[PDB]
Amino acid sequence: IVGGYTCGANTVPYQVSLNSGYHFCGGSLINSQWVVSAAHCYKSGIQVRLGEDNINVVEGNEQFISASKSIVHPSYNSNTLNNDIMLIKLKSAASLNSRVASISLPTSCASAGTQCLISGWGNTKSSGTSYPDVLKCLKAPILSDSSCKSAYPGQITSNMFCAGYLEGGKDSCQGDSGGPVVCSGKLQGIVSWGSGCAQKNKPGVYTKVCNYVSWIKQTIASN
Amino acid sequence: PDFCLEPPYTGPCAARIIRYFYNAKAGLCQTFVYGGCRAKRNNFKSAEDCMRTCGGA
Ligand SMILES: [Ca+2]
Repeated sequence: IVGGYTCGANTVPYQVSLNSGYHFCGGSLINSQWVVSAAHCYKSGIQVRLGEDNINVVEGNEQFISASKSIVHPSYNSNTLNNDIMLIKLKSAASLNSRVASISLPTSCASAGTQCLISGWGNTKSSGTSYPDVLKCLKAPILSDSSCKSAYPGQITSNMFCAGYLEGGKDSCQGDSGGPVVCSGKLQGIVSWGSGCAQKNKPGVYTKVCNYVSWIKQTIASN
Repeated sequence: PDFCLEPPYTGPCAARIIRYFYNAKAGLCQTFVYGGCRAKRNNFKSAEDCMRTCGGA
């Protein structure tokens, strides 16, 4: 997260880290056994780390639980990035508490201008590389589909939205993928892609979760 | 054009996945951050794979 702020320990209790010997993506806890992330975060052998703040230290509220299933959307297109969503089943159910909690799925799509919270352990520099110890947060608005298409001609599908600031300086970045965009207590987005990080005229692009709610519920239930 | 001589490509996705690329200036396979999509060919999951494909380019 570039241009954000330190969340505070366990203030985003649905945020998880996906670990393959190191942190490589985020995700969002949606019930005690299931996490939502990005399809491009697929790896075999994922360990989900819940209750994290400092990801480089064991602080006392962590739960480390291996993935038992990592299910990419059956129509994910690795060229166009359409349908960039994945569901991870936990091998055992997480213990839910004040520091480990699920986030609700949306009941309807969010509109342009709606303010959201984006979080992750990704790079904090727009030029260069600095990875944080603790979780970072950013407040950013959903942008219009028209503005998103203007920023990225030919690239934005009905399952994507832009969020952020056209002047630059505030965005998601490498290591934030798969993590949450939460608006009014609902998971509306998944960190997906962009053009650089926090560059002028190049807002971040996010998977539009409201389009997948029926698929998420049915897939969870049939696995 | 030898794909082993191309600079490493992070791409547009926002993962932080460690991959290998052949660094012809240094003469060795090195790590870099791959964003998770649209990989170019100078991008390997292990140093062994990179050395096998590109070593001595
Ligand atoms: Ca920790």
